[PDB]
Amino acid sequence: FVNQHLCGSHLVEALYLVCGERGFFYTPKA
Amino acid sequence: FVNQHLCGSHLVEALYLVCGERGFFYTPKA
Amino acid sequence: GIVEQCCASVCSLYQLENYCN
Amino acid sequence: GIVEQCCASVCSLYQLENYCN
Repeated sequence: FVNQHLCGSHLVEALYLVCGERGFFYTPKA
Repeated sequence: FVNQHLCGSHLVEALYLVCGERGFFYTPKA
Repeated sequence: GIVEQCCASVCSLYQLENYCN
Repeated sequence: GIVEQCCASVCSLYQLENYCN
């Protein structure tokens, strides 16, 4: 599900699913 | 929409909506 | 932490914005 | 950045995991 264009809340959801317990950081200007 | 129990993907979505361009960091073990 | 403050307990805009960049 | 690598272009698992903690 990861090898596509992932924009906006879709990208954030993918990070959530992939990173799991670790959590993640979302920075759209860097 | 922010003054409730926000768990899992719901919490991540709220951070996305509230933080906007700034982005955010999601750390569920700290 | 964000889960204890916003999932296990009721969230707030103050709490959420502490995690914006 | 994550938007240029995964929204403007096709994402990858390698790219995504670079943003896990």
